[PDB]
Amino acid sequence: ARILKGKEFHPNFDKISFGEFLFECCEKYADRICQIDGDLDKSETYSSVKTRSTRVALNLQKKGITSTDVVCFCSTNSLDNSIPLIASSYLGAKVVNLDPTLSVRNIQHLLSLVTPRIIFVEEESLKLIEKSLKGAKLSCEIIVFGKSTKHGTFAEMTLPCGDEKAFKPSKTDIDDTAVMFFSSGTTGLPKAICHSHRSFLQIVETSFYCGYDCRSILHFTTMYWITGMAILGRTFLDGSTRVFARSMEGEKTLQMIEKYKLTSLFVAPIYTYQLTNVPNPERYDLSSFRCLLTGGTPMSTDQYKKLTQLFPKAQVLFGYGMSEIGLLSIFHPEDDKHLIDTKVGSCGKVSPRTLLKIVNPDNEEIVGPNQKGELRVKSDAMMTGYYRNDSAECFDGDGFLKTGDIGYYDDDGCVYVIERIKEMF
Ligand SMILES: [Cl-]
Repeated sequence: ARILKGKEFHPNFDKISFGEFLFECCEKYADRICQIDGDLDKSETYSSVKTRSTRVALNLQKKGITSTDVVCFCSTNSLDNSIPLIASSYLGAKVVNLDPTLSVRNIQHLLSLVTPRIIFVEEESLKLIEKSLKGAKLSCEIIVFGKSTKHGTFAEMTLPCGDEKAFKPSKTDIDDTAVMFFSSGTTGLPKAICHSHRSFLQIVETSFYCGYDCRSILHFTTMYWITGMAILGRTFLDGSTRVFARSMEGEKTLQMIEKYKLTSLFVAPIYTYQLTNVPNPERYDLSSFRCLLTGGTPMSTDQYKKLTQLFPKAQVLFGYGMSEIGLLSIFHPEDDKHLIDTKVGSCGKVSPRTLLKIVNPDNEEIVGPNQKGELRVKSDAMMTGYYRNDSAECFDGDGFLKTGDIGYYDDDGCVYVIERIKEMF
């Protein structure tokens, strides 16, 4: 019986705000490509992103936004959707994303949790947001990504004014909340998961030391999901390029890998079947591709194998994580290269600077390998708590996060998740 412990690293982003992080990354990697819209074939540099976000921030400041405010976003991925998020982060404000595919009743509840001062919304989700605010009986400024007479527009927020040259992100308390997500326990309604500047930056930094290639990474998930936000943070960290597309299609994804020379892609297992059913894949030059990132539901060994055949120069990395703490287990590309072709279907090994234990609930004691129990985890990437609710029971007597998952580990420390505990809040 032991506690699995990931490899050490020296944190470099543990003394600053998330806004200062993003700002510094922009300066460092100014001439590199920050983001590419795979659908429209448009791109933008870190330099340009810095300019537009600085202008949005200065305007947000004039509207009275400070670090205590929550700024909300409801939009699919575009070249604009992250700009006001970055801008809001410069001011130390709390940022949170809503899923445009959620019902009015679900959005209403989410808004009631975080009661935002401003919400940026895509044109397609404007009625949804208007209806939800009306239902929740909440007042909130709406700013549209597009045209509006009734509400303000994103284009207005990018209007240059003020001392752009002198602007610096606000000094703030790095243990204050920087980013929020929403819980999904097996019972009870969602709650607002709070990450501090420190905790979120450790989600990002821990993912970097997992060692996987992100130089040019494609994804489809919106910023509602931890993966969306974590990928953005991770690409900023070393001046890599984030690529997005609205919908996953097999053919178009292979075309994008060829067209942009992608090194990586994140997507849930079930969509990978669209890749493996593309006929005559050899007609695409996929030689740039190094890493298919996946997880969240189980992947069959045959599909796993088919994927390695489709991408012969790549590794397939199936990981495990959650909104409350980021990435928890995954195989290191080089250090675990041998096991990546052997030990399917595990979730990999524990991530750097992370502790993972399996606990027998009755008796409440940690167990050895090949003994199933409740997965519990602990690291500096852990959420600080809920925004207005009580996360006390999410953590055990030793301060470990209860994942709500049942699993076990190997003699070689490979992790296996098998099921969720029923009716856990
Ligand atoms: Cl809450």
